[PDB]
Amino acid sequence: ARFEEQKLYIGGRYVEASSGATFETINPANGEVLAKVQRASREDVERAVQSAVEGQKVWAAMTAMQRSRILRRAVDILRERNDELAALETLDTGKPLAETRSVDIVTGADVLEYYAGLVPAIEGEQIPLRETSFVYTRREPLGVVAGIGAWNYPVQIALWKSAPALAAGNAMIFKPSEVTPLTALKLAEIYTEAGVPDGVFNVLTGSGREVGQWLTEHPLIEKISFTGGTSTGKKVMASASSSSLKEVTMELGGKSPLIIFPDADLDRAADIAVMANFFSSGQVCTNGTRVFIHRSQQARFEAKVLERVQRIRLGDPQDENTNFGPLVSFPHMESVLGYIESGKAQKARLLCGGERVTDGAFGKGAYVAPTVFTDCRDDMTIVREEIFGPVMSILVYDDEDEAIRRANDTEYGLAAGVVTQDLARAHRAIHRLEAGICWINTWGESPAEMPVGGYKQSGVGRENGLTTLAHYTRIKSVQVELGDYASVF
Amino acid sequence: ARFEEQKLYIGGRYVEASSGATFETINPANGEVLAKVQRASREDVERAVQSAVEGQKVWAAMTAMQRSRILRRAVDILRERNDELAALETLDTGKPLAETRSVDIVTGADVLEYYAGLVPAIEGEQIPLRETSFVYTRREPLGVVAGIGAWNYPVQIALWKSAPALAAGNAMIFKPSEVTPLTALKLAEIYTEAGVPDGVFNVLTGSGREVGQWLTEHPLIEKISFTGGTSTGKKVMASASSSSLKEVTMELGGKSPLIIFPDADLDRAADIAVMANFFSSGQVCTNGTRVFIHRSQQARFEAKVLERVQRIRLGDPQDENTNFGPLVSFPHMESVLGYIESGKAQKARLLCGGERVTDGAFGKGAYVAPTVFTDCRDDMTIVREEIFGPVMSILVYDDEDEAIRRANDTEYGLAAGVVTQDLARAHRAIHRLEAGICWINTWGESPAEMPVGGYKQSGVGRENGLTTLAHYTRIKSVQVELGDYASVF
Amino acid sequence: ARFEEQKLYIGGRYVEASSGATFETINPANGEVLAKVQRASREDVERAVQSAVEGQKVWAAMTAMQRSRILRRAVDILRERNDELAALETLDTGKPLAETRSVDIVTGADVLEYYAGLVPAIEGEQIPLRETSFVYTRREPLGVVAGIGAWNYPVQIALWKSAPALAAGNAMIFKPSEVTPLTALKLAEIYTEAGVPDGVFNVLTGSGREVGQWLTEHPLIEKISFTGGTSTGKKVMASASSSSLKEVTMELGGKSPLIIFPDADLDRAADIAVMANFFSSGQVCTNGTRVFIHRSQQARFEAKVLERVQRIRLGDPQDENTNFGPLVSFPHMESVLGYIESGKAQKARLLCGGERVTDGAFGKGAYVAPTVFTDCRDDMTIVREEIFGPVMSILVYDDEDEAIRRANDTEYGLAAGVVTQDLARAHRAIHRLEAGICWINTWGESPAEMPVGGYKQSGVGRENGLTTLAHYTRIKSVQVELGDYASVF
Amino acid sequence: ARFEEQKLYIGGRYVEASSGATFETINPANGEVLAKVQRASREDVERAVQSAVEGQKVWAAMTAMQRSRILRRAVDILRERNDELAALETLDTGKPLAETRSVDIVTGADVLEYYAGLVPAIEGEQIPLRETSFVYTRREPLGVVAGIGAWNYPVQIALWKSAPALAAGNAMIFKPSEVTPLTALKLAEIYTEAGVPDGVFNVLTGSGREVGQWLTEHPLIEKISFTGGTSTGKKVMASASSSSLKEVTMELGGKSPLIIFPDADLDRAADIAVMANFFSSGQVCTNGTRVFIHRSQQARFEAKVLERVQRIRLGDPQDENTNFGPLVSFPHMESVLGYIESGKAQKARLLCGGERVTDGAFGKGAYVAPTVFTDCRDDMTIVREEIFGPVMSILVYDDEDEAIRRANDTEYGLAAGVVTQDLARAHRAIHRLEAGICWINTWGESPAEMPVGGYKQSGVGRENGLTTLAHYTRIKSVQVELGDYASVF
Ligand SMILES: NC(=O)C1=CN([C@@H]2O[C@H](COP(=O)(O)OP(=O)(O)OC[C@H]3O[C@@H](n4cnc5c(N)ncnc54)[C@H](OP(=O)(O)O)[C@@H]3O)[C@@H](O)[C@H]2O)C=CC1
Ligand SMILES: [K+]
Ligand SMILES: [K+]
Ligand SMILES: [K+]
Ligand SMILES: [K+]
Ligand SMILES: [K+]
Ligand SMILES: [K+]
Ligand SMILES: [K+]
Ligand SMILES: [K+]
Repeated sequence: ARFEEQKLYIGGRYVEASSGATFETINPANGEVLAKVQRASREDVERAVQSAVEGQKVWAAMTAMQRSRILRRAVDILRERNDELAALETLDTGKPLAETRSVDIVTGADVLEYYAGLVPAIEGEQIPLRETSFVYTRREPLGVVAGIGAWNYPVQIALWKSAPALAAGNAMIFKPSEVTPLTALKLAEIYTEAGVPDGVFNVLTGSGREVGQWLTEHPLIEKISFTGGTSTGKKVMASASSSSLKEVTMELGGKSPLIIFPDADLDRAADIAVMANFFSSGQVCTNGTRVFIHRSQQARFEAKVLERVQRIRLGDPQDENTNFGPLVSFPHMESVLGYIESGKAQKARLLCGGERVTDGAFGKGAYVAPTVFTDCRDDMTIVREEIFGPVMSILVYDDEDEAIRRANDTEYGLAAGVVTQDLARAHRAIHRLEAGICWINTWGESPAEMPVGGYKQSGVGRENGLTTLAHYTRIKSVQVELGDYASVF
Repeated sequence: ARFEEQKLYIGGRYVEASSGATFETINPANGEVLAKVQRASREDVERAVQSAVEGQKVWAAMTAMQRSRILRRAVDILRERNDELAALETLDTGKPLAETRSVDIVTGADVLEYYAGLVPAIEGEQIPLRETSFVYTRREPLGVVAGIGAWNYPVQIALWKSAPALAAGNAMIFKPSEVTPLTALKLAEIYTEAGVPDGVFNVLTGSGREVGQWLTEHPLIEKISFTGGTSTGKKVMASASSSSLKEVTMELGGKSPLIIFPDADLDRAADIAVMANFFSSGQVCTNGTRVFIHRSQQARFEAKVLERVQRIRLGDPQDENTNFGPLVSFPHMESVLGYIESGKAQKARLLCGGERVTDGAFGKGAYVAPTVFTDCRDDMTIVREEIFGPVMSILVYDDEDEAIRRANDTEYGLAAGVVTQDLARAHRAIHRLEAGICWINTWGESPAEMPVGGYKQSGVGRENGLTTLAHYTRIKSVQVELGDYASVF
Repeated sequence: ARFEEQKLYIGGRYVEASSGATFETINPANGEVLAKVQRASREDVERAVQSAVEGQKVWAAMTAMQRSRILRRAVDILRERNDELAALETLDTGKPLAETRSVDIVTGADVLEYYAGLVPAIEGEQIPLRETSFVYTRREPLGVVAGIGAWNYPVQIALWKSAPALAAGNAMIFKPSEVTPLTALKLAEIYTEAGVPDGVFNVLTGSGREVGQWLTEHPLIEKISFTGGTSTGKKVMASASSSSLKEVTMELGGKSPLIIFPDADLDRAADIAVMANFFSSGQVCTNGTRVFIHRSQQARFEAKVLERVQRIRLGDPQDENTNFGPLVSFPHMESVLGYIESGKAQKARLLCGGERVTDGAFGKGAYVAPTVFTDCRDDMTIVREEIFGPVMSILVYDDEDEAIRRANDTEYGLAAGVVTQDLARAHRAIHRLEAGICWINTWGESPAEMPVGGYKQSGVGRENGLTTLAHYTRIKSVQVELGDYASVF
Repeated sequence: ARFEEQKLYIGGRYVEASSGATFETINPANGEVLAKVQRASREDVERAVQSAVEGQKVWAAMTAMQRSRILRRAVDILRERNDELAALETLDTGKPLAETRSVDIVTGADVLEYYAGLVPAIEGEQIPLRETSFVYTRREPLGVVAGIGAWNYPVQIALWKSAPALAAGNAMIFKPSEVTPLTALKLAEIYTEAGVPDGVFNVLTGSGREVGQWLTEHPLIEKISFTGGTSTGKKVMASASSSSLKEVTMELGGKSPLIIFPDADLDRAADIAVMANFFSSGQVCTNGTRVFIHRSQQARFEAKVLERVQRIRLGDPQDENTNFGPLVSFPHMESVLGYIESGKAQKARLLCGGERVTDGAFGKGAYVAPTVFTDCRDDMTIVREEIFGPVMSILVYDDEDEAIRRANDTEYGLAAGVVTQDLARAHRAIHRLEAGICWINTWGESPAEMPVGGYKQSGVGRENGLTTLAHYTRIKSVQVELGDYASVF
């Protein structure tokens, strides 16, 4: 293995698991085994929780500004170690260094930096009832919470979940994807170095079926925050609910629509469509994988998309000139190729890619070509199902209401966007689209200030923005009676 | 039966169920059959959902102030029919006329009145990102929601659930408990009379063994609001989660602690304890059923409690002088007596009552005497488990930290209260008590402005207050890009 | 006179002034004497303050929902008497019935209705400092506040000032314009009938020089809210400041820019421009009296404006078909005619109107034709100075940045608007315009939810919206120390 | 002089004034000249305003987080240089090193640190009106604002005013008291070093009569924030109003009541009373200078206060062991000595101090002994008028309501405090006290989170907290019309 065996992180330090079992993480660029990683046992989970319990007491006992200064220090360390964390993330995900150096840690730390500044602003309410009585509310920490991470943006997700949790005075136990465990451990180190009390951010590695489930079931954990497929999200939420009525946050899948209206600049529209489909090799939940184009612009639009896709620079993620890397794993590559086959079988016209890239050294990695399908139909498998790979489906429409009805016609509802120059149409259309994340004349930007999450089966709750920080506290109302008490008895 | 057969309420009128089944509702004061009530079929749930979907569109297309005025009109009618509705609730619940006339509809209407005033204040946010881009959020209705009521406060709960839901522009399908179906049907008539559009408040009758489940599982229902026992709640929330990832609010059970500190006025403390245990014959979720008294004061406090309990006026709920009625149902009485038996069996000292009242006309009702146990211990069943009847457990303690530690030692966390004249101790203690509803020197008052709900397994989410209104909307974030768009490809 | 002598309104009824003096209010349509009106003396002011102080105590002692219900009852009476009140406002202002029946009372009552609903939502904050200390804030009533009104929307202004004041638990002493005293007194009657305690809304008539100033100087009045000209506002604000440091709201004049961009529909642009100049005979503070048109569209725009202006129905305000009435007074007409003369003398090109209309019955009143000057320049008197009459100035520009720079080149800053179909231009332009009230593709609408007020010399503070309610309370911060106090001594 | 001649700070550097005039700043501990300081001319004000206009544009064009980082860096520098800055403040004010090292910069930086974290959280609102129209508000910077400082807490005031101003994206021109100009200039250096753009924080030195007034009058300055005496505040506010209608914040004087109730611990009470009267040698605006003691406790309270005052360590502010320094200036000492004479003359009983301390080296400084008057009456000059020196007035009362009535019997209303162990009394009394800053069982703590300012003639607006940040912005409302526009013409 390229690295030494990875251990659990409990109580401000690495500790041995008690499972006697490990798993491997695999560089998707070349098949290389990067490291063996220990599997948390059930008792290791018990251990993490007890550690989390005592750590949270220390963390919550500090002042708001003390917590804020510690989180800001972590932000500083993240900025310093940006390029080094990125390089690790690139080995572990296959994502191009050009992305990991500029997006993953930068935007992960952005959210942490945002919340660090907001600790002192968490406030309750005061309500006068009458001269002899009033109420005040407190926003108290939940206590111990758990985050279960996804494999497309491992460290960013760990940051987006842990930042609000810690800022609100909680301790978090985090479980990275078994697929991408490496950077989460590094984040734990950084928190500890920043001054976060032992136990406040612990990392447990292992599978979702086991340690993931052991966390969602644990009676001492107060909330679960999950990021993954909708199918898994349902199991996780039910488990969290039926075990001990935990609060939950679910960021799940989508099949998000992008509608190009007939007055759009086609150069901008194509730039948006390719970004909404091919960044991180198509492994972004909010991707605009259903692209609606008006009949009158279909030929020009396809030509413009084609031209951009052709010049995509697929290659070794270590090469700074690469802007399109392999997929995250070989099994995931197989999944994508199956969907691609589905599209061919169902008679969608293949415009670009549509197969594995095996030339030379690429055969050793999980490379799928940037693929565009056109002449698609709403009932095709590639159009209904989330592919989570580099697969664009182009759908022609004739009028606005049709485009909107079709965009909305899905059980998903994470993101949606429109391209248009007309003031009234932009707002009108976005107001009718059933998604939590809506973009006008852009795609993919997710400011720390902007609450993001899904409508329908694409999620529950939100991340980022002031509202997310509020939902990592619980409300206690205190009624103070200053006068008499009357009893009917 | 006293009344005609009760039908379903869908689309602004009564319609015939399609189940071929009915169930009875019984006056618990005398075993009289009040009415046969039709059971919704699964196809009837579907019919109520489609009706709600169409109604919600009409409702949400009105202006905020139009919705506000309509809800304000429903409040006026409720004020007019307070006594008439109270009488009907008394028949159905066995609760004394003295209670239903001054609490149930009054405080139900209080909350509707409160939310009616707030419809025009539901706002989103606007966030500048830079000169060429900003975001704004919309707080959009969820759409169709379901409420599931409990049997202790049927109409009040229907109001507490439907008011925020409708205020926020949703339609609600409501299922009263099969034990108390009558007043919810009246509420539906009233909304229609006030101008609420057809389909916006539909009522489905049945039980948790069917229609309840059909509601929590329906794919087109976006949120479940549930009030009931913790054990049922866990089931409900799991079904709500796994079926279609619904949002949920759960108001569940409690074993709420009332700590009487040594400096307390024992007359007030006694008053608070009796109110916290015997109002609505002990059928209040937030009841203070574990009463901690300091050892130095145990003798004195037990005498003051005894004196009040002795003069409780148990009797026919129809008599205005009655302030303690029978229980809601005979099966519920059996459950309660079971617990009282447990108390005796585990050697707690019976101070008061402890049996069914069967003298004269009472033998035909479900009357359980006001019961007080003392010399209790934390491992007794009557102390760990919610009884939801007239059973107070008095527990001796020695120091402040011990009382609080014990008060907190429960999976429950609905309410908690302290009685004390000391400024510091009142706040110090209340801040350390793990409950969502905290009372200082009083008990049971639940203003429309005060968010209420449980910590731990006593609930998820809140009812009443500003925050609850927000939780009947979903957030959509809109990013408007006014400048250039940059692609890496 | 048409009506009996109008007396002061103090403490829930009419009382004789103690000045020995009166003035007359005149119908501007025909010069008819509507009423003798009493002038409040200095002692009457003192009487109204003492009344207000006592009434405020009763008002604030009520609960939030009690106040809310009384204000709602006032709304109901206003809706009932809309037409009768409009008729009176038309007599007093000369504004067409078609306007007074549908705008003045409707939108005045809209704002009262909005705030009535919000009374229970006024809340302070709670902030934990450490385990042994926290703070909570109270938003307490200011106490007694004064409103000074203007003559163009007399009752609407009285409502827009008294609604938030009373909703926040204050008492208001209101001084309507000497020019238009009649409807303010009716409002005071209506408040009383709705159940507003005696003293809570008192009305003093007289001049600004005397009674207005006595109000702004009185040591027991905590806030002044004024609507009028910028020049007068400076005096009033200085006086409120130096006397006793009162809080202030100032709604003043403007010279608001309307920018029509080259991609605008010119029919919509012309509709907007005429509505923004000729409603209430040009006597609206937020009027868009500087209208910027691109050089390439000048001729077509003028033709469209001219076509609409030609069909304006100047006439007797009592006639329902009239949509353009006389000005409020003969002296105000003289002022407006002076500006019109200035425009001719400085060589602006007269497109429409530009003179008094004296034909037939119009000679009895103060009627100025709707007037349009074009080929204007920035340095012209009519372009620099608020005219407050029916005088539109059309200005030609060549580029967007030029238009915006010129629109901002003024000491005023009340309103601004753009007409454009382009998404990016609409927001970009509005964001750069230095005014508090900004309209895109519309003009003049002022929803109860929307904070309105001026930038620069056009105002201080705001009216309407959530923010305004807050500004009629004062913040008290309360720190509770629960632990030890330390002294350096 | 001890230091070189101090110049103006404009555009991120020192520049020569153009008045040709200087003034001296004097160490009050020994009468020695610390520095000659330049007087800004009228043209220097203009220069500073132009500098600020251009600076503000650079500042506002950065992103929220960029501003946040810059201010956080300033905080870091201020922490590094705490002792050095404290030493300069001690020279300039005469305040003990023990105070300045732990209070002045510490709490100045706290507030800056607080606001730096809140920059990204400044948001507007979004309000839907109907399907075809919505509004959003923007909270835009005011632009250029001016702060005018007092002499008791020079650098802390400069920080409390500049922090929210800059955090909200404004440029501030600041004018320190002529009495204490030194630390403000240092602050400007630190802001520049931290990366604040040139012009964003400019410092002009001179007299309030001249430069101060030139700032309140300048047409381009949008807001004045002032701290000082009520009498001066009125003139400043009048000038800011009549010149260009500026927005204002005024933090003025007071005669704040401290009410010791009979159940209070007299040791704590005495500790609080002395701290509320003798910290910073009595030069604290919020000082509890009227101390109310129940008659039954007068003798004992006097004893306890006497014992504490006698051990007060008056001496050289350079001595770490000194905790009571000289007054800020010789003319100020003279004023205080006058008030003390008045006290003696009006027959209040002198319990302590009551004269200048001239022993040894003290005769070269402006030392007044800690002074306690008892047997005071409400009509005594020392009880009615703010002394702003080390003079406590003890007042006896017989009942709660009398004490509260007398506490409120003043045109002032800055602070108030009660001492009591009773829950009800604590909150009940404080809710009835007419002051903006209320303390229970403590005094003097002013956390960044807590809004502080005066009722009545003690102030306008507030500083710190979340509310203050809002008030360094102006609200712009934007209505977007997406549908048709209707004209009556
Ligand atoms: N990055 C983004 O923008 C968004 C990504 N998405 C989604 O995530 C997906 C990709 O992940 P996918 O391969 O489907 O894996 P899953 O969605 O099944 O897993 C997500 C996480 O949950 C864990 N998990 C799996 N089963 C359970 C369980 N039964 N109980 C508790 N935890 C469990 C997994 O652990 P392990 O895999 O280690 O066993 C993994 O850490 C896509 O659906 C994508 O839409 C969703 C949210 C954010
Ligand atoms: K990997
Ligand atoms: K959902
Ligand atoms: K029943
Ligand atoms: K819970
Ligand atoms: K008139
Ligand atoms: K202004
Ligand atoms: K000095
Ligand atoms: K004031």
